[PDB]
Amino acid sequence: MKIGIIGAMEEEVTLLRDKIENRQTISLGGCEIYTGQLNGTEVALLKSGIGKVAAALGATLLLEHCKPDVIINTGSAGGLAPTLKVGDIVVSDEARYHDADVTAFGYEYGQLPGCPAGFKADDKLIAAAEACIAELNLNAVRGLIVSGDAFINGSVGLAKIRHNFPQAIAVEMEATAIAHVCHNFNVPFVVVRAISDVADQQSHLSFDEFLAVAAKQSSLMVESLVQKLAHG
Amino acid sequence: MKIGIIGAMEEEVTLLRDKIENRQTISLGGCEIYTGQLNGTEVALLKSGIGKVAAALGATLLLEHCKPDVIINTGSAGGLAPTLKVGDIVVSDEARYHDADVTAFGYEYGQLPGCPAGFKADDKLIAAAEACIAELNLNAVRGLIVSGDAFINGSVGLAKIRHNFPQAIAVEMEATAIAHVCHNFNVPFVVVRAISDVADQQSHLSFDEFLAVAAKQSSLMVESLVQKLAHG
Repeated sequence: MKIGIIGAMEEEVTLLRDKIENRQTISLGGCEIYTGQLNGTEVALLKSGIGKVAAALGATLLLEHCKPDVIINTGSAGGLAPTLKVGDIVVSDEARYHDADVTAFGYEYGQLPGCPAGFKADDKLIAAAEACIAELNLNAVRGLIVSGDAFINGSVGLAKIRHNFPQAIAVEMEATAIAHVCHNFNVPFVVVRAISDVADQQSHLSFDEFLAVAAKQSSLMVESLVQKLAHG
Repeated sequence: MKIGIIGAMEEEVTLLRDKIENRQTISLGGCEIYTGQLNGTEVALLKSGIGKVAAALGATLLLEHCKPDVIINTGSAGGLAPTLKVGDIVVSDEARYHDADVTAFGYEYGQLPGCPAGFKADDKLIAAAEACIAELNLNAVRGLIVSGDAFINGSVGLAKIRHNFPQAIAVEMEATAIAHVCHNFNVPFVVVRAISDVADQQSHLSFDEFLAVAAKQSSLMVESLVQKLAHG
């Protein structure tokens, strides 16, 4: 089994990269992919770019070149549900674009032609992620994550998303693009995002302080999840 | 010299594919790429999917696998400038996302981190396209094309685009994503789009009737442009 890992947090990628044995570096289309073994398990590691196209570009290169059996995609996101707390770990049951709209042609809002309206994470990968997260004393919340190229941090944009996706609990800029690529390659995936801030709530930590803690926690979670998916 | 061709119009792709000599078909990530020679010139041909991620996925596979020296990207688009006429051929001087926004972090509207705010088509490819278009008695209009995953066909969405991009003259759903991928691979490109309808103007032809004519015209234009870039 080969596990593909795509992470948004720079420090998490560095920490994981330094743990890879027999490490090789592939440079393509402006991206760097690290391959080798993480505690004996074959892995392919990439830092995702910002925005849908950049994430899709990298995910496509990783899938085509390395052909992993599953993908673990990590990062951070803004929380949309009031009950979320900074530091919660949202685990995707599905991912949808909040800025795709061809409803004029009969498609569901957020859905693009040729794709499911929502891209579904793999049941087994979800279960494994939740077990690893809980084992690390973190709080997993399963739910819908929406992605778009417009950064959300205002009342208007926030209102639009809640109107279009009442069940969305987290928002960021790359998850759905990565899920979409995985879907086109028929590769099972799971998306995980540490919540950095919660809508309508003043955050105590600065993004930098959040990242210093979340990136380390996330790298350990990934290392545990890689092991779990390899040897149960 | 190897020329990559990515077209949105199904009939144009079929017409060009049937002209390819020594044709081979590559199937990857759910895409089909046709390679061989078009009148003696090496080409790599792909039909683009709908939306930014789908187009990026295919463009990435074509560039990585075939490594063309330049990219010609064709299709149709809605015209934003009142002076445009259905059937005009817009030639991109640059492409920008109309739905990307990280201005909160100091970037220009439409720009994503790590990229130019606008992706610039190659001067020489632009000149060549315009010469081929005029030679075929078509009308080339050089200008900015904006792309987004929300199909535009209302007064509100239209107003937003004109506000954010006063100089935008055409809008569609894939051009900028393809330009973005080309940019990351450092591959020169030119984007061309036949205008199917003009903002605030009732179209006489149905999209289907437009396509039947434009797809044929576009395939001939591409065949001429491929020749021109090969032997002047």
